[PDB]
Amino acid sequence: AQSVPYGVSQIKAPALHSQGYTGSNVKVAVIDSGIDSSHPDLKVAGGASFVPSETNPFQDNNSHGTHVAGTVAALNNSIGVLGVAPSASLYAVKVLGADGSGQYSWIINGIEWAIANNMDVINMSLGGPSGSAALKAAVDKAVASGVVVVAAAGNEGTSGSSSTVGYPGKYPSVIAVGAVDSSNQRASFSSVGPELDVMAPGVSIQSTLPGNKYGAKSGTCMASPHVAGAAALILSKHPNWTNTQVRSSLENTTTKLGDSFYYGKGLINVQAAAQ
Ligand SMILES: [Ca+2]
Ligand SMILES: [Ca+2]
Ligand SMILES: [K+]
Repeated sequence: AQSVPYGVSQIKAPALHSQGYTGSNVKVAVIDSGIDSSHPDLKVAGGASFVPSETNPFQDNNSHGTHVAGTVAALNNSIGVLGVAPSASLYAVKVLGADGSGQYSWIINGIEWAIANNMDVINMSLGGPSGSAALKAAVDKAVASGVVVVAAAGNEGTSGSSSTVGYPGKYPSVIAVGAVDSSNQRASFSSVGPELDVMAPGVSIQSTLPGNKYGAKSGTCMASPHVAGAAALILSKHPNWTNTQVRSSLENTTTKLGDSFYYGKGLINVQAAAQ
């Protein structure tokens, strides 16, 4: 039996699926710990490794990248879970090692790969406390080249009156995604600030794990792929739409929650966003 994870339904993804909008022919790059290409519920189209000691992008030694990819594109079948954009062309851009960490050089090389490889959507379920001129340049070029760039806002919670939004999420060109639970409440870990764009489900997210497994994870890292998945859904309907048009539609059609410093524009609604 297939299970539809809460977060899929919450964002109104099945409404587009019923209409035949499933993200077919949209290339989504999961810039992460790799993807387990061996998982029965995933179809990996390609990718590349930027981790010097872990040369195979289709070996997830972490679990992180397989779980992110399952949220985006877990196949519509009789098994496992259901992704947001189940027909999307999934790319494993391995930038993180087995420990879940990576060098800036590795991540930036991964972004650079994604631009050269004509990726429609980048998902970056990662962040750091500090930026770089090279990090900003790679995200900026990706947006200038027509790529939809989506990132996790961070898991830093509240800190006085300051923004706790990490990089690359902090950059204007990037969609920064915060976490809500099933009730539409902001998760206590969810990074806050003026740079917060949108909210998506990020608490106890059921997805694919390596070795034909399924399990839940929590974080803004879980919320991000819901937005990257939603961007793929829009593009399958409106193939002609710019990255700018995709972004404005996602932010302009949200279910409004609390204050923008905590919730940004609110919860994404792909059904309203797809027009
Ligand atoms: Ca499935
Ligand atoms: Ca922003
Ligand atoms: K941003």
